[PDB]
Amino acid sequence: GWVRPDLGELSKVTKVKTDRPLPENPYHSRARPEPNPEVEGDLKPARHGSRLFFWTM
Amino acid sequence: MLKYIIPTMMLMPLTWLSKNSMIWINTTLHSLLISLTSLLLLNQFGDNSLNFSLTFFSDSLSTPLLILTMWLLPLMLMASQHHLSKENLARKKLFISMLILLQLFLIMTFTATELIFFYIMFEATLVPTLIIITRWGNQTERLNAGLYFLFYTLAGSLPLLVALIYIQNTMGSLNFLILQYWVQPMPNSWSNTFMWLACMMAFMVKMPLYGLHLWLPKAHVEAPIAGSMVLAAILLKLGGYGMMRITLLLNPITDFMAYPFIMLSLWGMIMTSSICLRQTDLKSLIAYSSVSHMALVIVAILIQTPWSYMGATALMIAHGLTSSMLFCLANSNYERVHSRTMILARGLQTLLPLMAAWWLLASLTNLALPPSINLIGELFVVMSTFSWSNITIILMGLNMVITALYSLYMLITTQRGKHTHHINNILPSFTRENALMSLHMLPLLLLSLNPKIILGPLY
Ligand SMILES: CCCCCCCCCCCCCCCCCC(=O)OC[C@H](COP(=O)([O-])OC[C@H](O)COP(=O)([O-])OC[C@H](COC(=O)CCCCCCCCCCCCCCCCC)OC(=O)CCCCCCCCCCCCCCCCC)OC(=O)CCCCCCCCCCCCCCCCC
Ligand SMILES: CCCCCCCCCCCCCCCCCC(=O)OC[C@H](COP(=O)([O-])OC[C@H](O)COP(=O)([O-])OC[C@H](COC(=O)CCCCCCCCCCCCCCCCC)OC(=O)CCCCCCCCCCCCCCCCC)OC(=O)CCCCCCCCCCCCCCCCC
Ligand SMILES: CCCCCCCCCCCCCCCCCC(=O)OC[C@H](COP(=O)([O-])OCC[N+](C)(C)C)OC(=O)CCCCCCCCCCCCCCCCC
Repeated sequence: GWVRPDLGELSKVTKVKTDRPLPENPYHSRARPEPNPEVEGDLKPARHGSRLFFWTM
Repeated sequence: MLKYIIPTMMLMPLTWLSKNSMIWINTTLHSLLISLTSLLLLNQFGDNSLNFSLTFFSDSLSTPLLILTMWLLPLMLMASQHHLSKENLARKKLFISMLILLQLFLIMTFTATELIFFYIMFEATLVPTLIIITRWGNQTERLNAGLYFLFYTLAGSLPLLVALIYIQNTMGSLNFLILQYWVQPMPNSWSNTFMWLACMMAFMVKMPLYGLHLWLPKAHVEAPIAGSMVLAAILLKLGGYGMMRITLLLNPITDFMAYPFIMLSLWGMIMTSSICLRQTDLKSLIAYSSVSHMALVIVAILIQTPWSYMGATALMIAHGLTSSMLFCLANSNYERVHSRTMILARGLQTLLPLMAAWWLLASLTNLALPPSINLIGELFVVMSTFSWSNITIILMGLNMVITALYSLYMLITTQRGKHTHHINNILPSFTRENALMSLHMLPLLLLSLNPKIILGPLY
């Protein structure tokens, strides 16, 4: 009583019901480094300008 | 300071938009008006300097140098208009533009609050001076002269730049007003030794120090007359001004770093004055006398007492007026005989008596006749160096012998004796020439009435 599969059927992506748990860390990765702090706050003008040796702006 | 900078810049459209017959008259008139305006800088206080802005200030050191600088431009125009009479009109305007540009760089060299802006104006003065010497100097040697003047300066001044930027990284500022209160003592080390040399050797070249002086009897001799006037009267004093500002930061290491240079100056004024006894070129004699006079200013700044700084700034102003007048007198004889050989045209008092009186007064101020400000500066430096070490009076007093001897020899050779027979083109003195001599000599003698304005910040 076995029916041979049609062209296209064995290449389908199927769904599988398993009782084993999903691997939470399959790459066995350690903790990622903490990122650098982002920029935040309002952008105020430079205090007394460029401060390049004698320029006042 | 911008009430002086903007009219000095407005002299540029004034010279370039003037009618062709009016370019000496207009620039002379309005530079005299700027020079009259320069007396508002005499709002000086006993405690505070006159501090205009973040960029500019003027104490009692910079103020007489500014007044002398702004005064020297009309006198340079008067001195230069005769020998540039046959010049192309655009080259004549370019010459006047170089003088105006040099005044502009000088007046904000002396008022620069911050030391790297002082450096940039200080080195910016090189370019118009180099152009004036190499373009309007008379002889071949001007080209070689323009190299020496360029390369003794920069080889001294490029280590200064680095040194100043180091102070910028160490103190956080190069404001002289901030550095008056944040100056830290400079201890004995090799790092501070080469710090001292980098801070001092550019100004040692500008003074000039003896042994570093070789650019001057080429640069002042081969220059045209306005070039020699500004070189002897103002640009030597950039070194003394810069030392008086920079030695704030160099204590206490100066107390033994000054010892070689003081020797080089104390013996050097014996040498160069002696050199003036055997000079055949009159303009070279005046140049070597400038080296000898600036040796005293070097000693006075290095021993750094109140009397020595007062004597050094008085001697800088007095030498500016006297050496500029002496170059103008030598030029008035050069524009008749077309040779700078001093033994050539003799007996000129028989031919030119009022100009001989100007020669007499300029010689008397050169040998520091009291009560001239020449003698005030000379004498105050001698007092302070006697307090430094009592033996220096020997090298001081012997100098005052030789200074008298070359001053009158110059006066005896050119003015006295028998006139040269074959020279018959000795024209009577023009009104421009006597005017130039009087505009040197009358302010110089009037400053003896009130010398406190040329005694500097610690009068
Ligand atoms: C209500 C709405 C309307 C309001 C209107 C208000 C205004 C009304 C009047 C309109 C005109 C305003 C003009 C601008 C304001 C004044 C700016 C000024 O003078 O700054 C002082 C500035 C700093 O002085 P301050 O006392 O501290 O500040 C006073 C103010 O607060 C200065 O203010 P500040 O603190 O904000 O200044 C900012 C900063 C202040 O400066 C700094 O922070 C210090 C650094 C400055 C630069 C230093 C460079 C050093 C190396 C190069 C040297 C150049 C060679 C010299 C010139 C050669 C000849 C061309 O300036 C800069 O960074 C700009 C660079 C310098 C340019 C100045 C403006 C020039 C405009 C006209 C140009 C014409 C040719 C000028 C000559 C060319 C060279 C500049 O002075 C200098 O540095 C000395 C040089 C003088 C500058 C030029 C003077 C401008 C007027 C010239 C007219 C005549 C021209 C003659 C013909 C052409 C020449 C042959
Ligand atoms: C604020 C107001 C001030 C008012 C008072 C004035 C203060 C002094 C300012 C300067 C004065 C110099 C002007 C004359 C000399 C230059 C021109 C010349 O040679 O003309 C000859 C000519 C007459 O001769 P000439 O027969 O026709 O022809 C001459 C021959 O070719 C042949 O000529 P020569 O060789 O036979 O004759 C030249 C003769 C030659 O004699 C000498 O060379 C010997 C002089 C040295 C030994 C004697 C004096 C020693 C020191 C004592 C004096 C000072 C202290 C006195 C106080 C008591 C003690 C502490 O010199 C004199 O006789 C001049 C007398 C005054 C000499 C001053 C010292 C010069 C020596 C070197 C520097 C010494 C230290 C500085 C002293 C500064 C004092 C303020 O004179 C005039 O035409 C004079 C023109 C007008 C002069 C105006 C003077 C002031 C100008 C300032 C304008 C702005 C303020 C307004 C005040 C105006 C007041 C009227
Ligand atoms: C006109 C002709 C003669 C011109 C003479 C000009 C000055 C002569 C001395 C210049 C030395 C070099 C610049 C020094 C700047 C000082 C800045 C500073 O902080 O120094 C301390 C610093 C100290 O380093 P630091 O400050 O980074 O270290 C931190 C501080 N400690 C030391 C406590 C750890 O000195 C140096 O780094 C080196 C100084 C000596 C440099 C030697 C190389 C140059 C030799 C001289 C060349 C002179 C011109 C040659 C050409 C002649 C003509 C063709």
